Amino acid sequence: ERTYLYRGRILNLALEGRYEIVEHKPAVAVIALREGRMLFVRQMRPAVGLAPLEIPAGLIEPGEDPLEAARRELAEETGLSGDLTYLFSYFVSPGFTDEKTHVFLAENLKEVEAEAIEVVWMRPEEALERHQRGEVEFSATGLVGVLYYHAFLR
Amino acid sequence: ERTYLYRGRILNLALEGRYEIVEHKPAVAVIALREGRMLFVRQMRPAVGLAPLEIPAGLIEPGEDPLEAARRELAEETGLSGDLTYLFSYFVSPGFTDEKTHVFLAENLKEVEAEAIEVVWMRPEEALERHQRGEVEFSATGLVGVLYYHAFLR
Ligand SMILES: Nc1ncnc2c1ncn2[C@@H]1O[C@H](COP(=O)(O)OP(=O)(O)OC[C@H]2O[C@H](O)[C@H](O)[C@@H]2O)[C@@H](O)[C@H]1O
Ligand SMILES: Nc1ncnc2c1ncn2[C@@H]1O[C@H](COP(=O)(O)OP(=O)(O)OC[C@H]2O[C@H](O)[C@H](O)[C@@H]2O)[C@@H](O)[C@H]1O
Ligand SMILES: [Mn+2]
Ligand SMILES: [Mn+2]
Ligand SMILES: [Mn+2]
Ligand SMILES: [Mn+2]
Ligand SMILES: [Mn+2]
Ligand SMILES: [Mn+2]
Repeated sequence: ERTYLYRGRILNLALEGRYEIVEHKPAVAVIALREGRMLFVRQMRPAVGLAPLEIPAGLIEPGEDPLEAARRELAEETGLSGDLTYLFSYFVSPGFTDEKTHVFLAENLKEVEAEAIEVVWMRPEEALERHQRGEVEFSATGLVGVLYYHAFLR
Repeated sequence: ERTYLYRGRILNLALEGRYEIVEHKPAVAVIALREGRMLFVRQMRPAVGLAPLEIPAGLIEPGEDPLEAARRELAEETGLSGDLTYLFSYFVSPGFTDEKTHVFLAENLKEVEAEAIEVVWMRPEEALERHQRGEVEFSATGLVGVLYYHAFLR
């Protein structure tokens, strides 16, 4: 039995006994490689006061399934379309939120269109090095993309 | 300028203009391999209504730095100590929360002590297969541990 303290736009805050719980829409993220570069994005994120290295990601909207949301986000954030394959999912922080992320691979990317989101094509090796030297922060989606590449796409 | 709607035990809920922001303590997570098995844990997580596959993880407490928190969580959750090396960090979901996770590798594990947390030693290959067949869910920390192993520890 949850008690609702706040019903919002992209989250609700509930109490369930002693537990503080944030309900949040599910998300998608897209891993894409082209000529050895991974498709990252950056945007100011007010929650953290900086722009971490992410991969294209967004919330699933009403009526959409994860594959469709992934296609949409890739197009809206980067202007690209590709052949998408479902990889895996994860709960971002299941000690307090139900947000679940569905991760896809995109291949055979094509431009389907030519601004608050910066497109950052970068070799994953370089993303990991910049992070190890303190020069960029990762989101979970950016780190998952870099680790997935090193595991399976070299 | 944040406006606070809720100040809690492990989170605060704020508004910053149009943005809904969850402040949350930073976390640590520990990747550990022994005889080809990774050290996972599972526990009921009320936010998601199930027990996802995680790696040992916890919140940093007052006075602690990430390395110390990692040592503590490994001992409290699994009874083990090891030689810990910092790997990388990530923001769990920077579109709404500032929660940051610092991830460590543990080697040369030793038992330093002999219950709501289940210790699940499992080959990472098997964790990934069970997930692909729908049999277990991942937290971000569990997925990061599996991908890191496949990238760097085989
Ligand atoms: N939602 C909650 N609200 C209230 N208190 C809680 C909650 N969850 C647990 N506690 C209490 O707080 C203590 C927290 O136990 P520790 O081991 O340091 O942290 P962790 O494993 O939960 O979280 C580690 C990360 O893993 C996951 O991704 C999380 O989302 C974090 O990102 C518990 O013993 C409870 O008393
Ligand atoms: N904190 C917020 N509160 C209010 N509205 C917001 C917030 N953040 C953005 N919006 C609005 O909501 C729209 C969201 O844009 P989309 O691309 O679908 O999602 P994403 O990229 O933000 O989140 C995707 C994941 O990546 C990160 O890990 C996140 O935490 C998620 O887990 C924005 O255009 C804003 O209008
Ligand atoms: Mn987005
Ligand atoms: Mn978007
Ligand atoms: Mn742009
Ligand atoms: Mn824990
Ligand atoms: Mn603990
Ligand atoms: Mn136990």
